[PDB]
Amino acid sequence: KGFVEEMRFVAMRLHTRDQAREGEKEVKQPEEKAVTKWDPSVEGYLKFLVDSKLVYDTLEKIVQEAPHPSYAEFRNTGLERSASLAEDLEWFKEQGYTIPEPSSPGLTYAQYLKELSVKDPQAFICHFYNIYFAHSAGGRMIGKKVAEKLLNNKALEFYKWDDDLPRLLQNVRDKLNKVAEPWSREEKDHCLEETEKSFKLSGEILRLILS
Ligand code: HEM
Repeated sequence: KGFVEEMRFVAMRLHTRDQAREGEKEVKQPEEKAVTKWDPSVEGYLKFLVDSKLVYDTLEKIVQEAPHPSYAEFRNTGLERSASLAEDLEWFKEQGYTIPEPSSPGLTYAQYLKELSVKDPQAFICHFYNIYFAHSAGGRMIGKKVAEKLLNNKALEFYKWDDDLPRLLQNVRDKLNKVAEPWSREEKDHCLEETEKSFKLSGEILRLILS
C-alpha cells in the first residue's frame, strides 16, 4: 500500500484545526491561525518569497546532482517553483519594492536540506514531499488571501502551473510510492519521523509573512 498516503496522514495531523479540516493542533505560533485572520505585510511577504526561492533552488540542485541515484527520478516534475518566484520578484521590483536578502529561515532550511540529501535519503524524501505538496495545498490559499489583503488580488506566478495540477501531483505521488517501495519498514518509519522537522523549518519561513 502506497507510502505517500502514510506521509500525508502524518502531515495532516500536524496541521492546526485552524487552518485545515483534518488538522489536530491548537494554535501556538502566528501564523498557525486561520489565514483569513492574518495581518501580513509586503515587506514580510517578500522575505517569505526570497527564502522560499532559496529552498526551491536547493531542492532543484539536489535532484540534478543526485548524490543518491533515486533523486534523479524527481527531476523535471513540473512542480518546480524557482522560475515562477524569479518572475514574481521581478514584478515586485518593477513596482518599486526592495528585494531583501535571504533571511535565517531560508538559509537554515537550505543548509539542512543539503546535509540530509547526502547522509539520509529517507529524511530528504520527507522534506521533498512536504515542501512541494504543502505549496500546492495550503500554499495556494495563502497566496490568494495575501494577494487580497495586500496586492489588489494580483495573481502571482508562484501559484500557477503550466499543466493540470491534479495530474502533475498524482504523477509525483506515484513516483514517491515507487521510490519507497523497496524501502524497509524501518526506512519508511524514519522518513515519517522527520515530518515534525519539516513542519518546523517550513513554518519558520511562513512566519516571515507576519513578521
Ligand atoms: C499556514 C500554514 C498552512 C495552511 C493554512 C495549510 C493548509 C492546508 C490545507 C487546507 C490542506 C488540505 C488540502 C489539500 O490536501 O489539498 C493542506 C494539505 C497539506 N499540507 Fe498544509 N497548510 C499549512 C502549512 C503546511 C506545512 C508547514 C506543511 C509541511 C511543511 C504542510 C504540508 C501539507 C501537505 C503535505 C498536505 C497534503 C497535500 C496533498 O495531499 O497533496 N502544510 N494544508
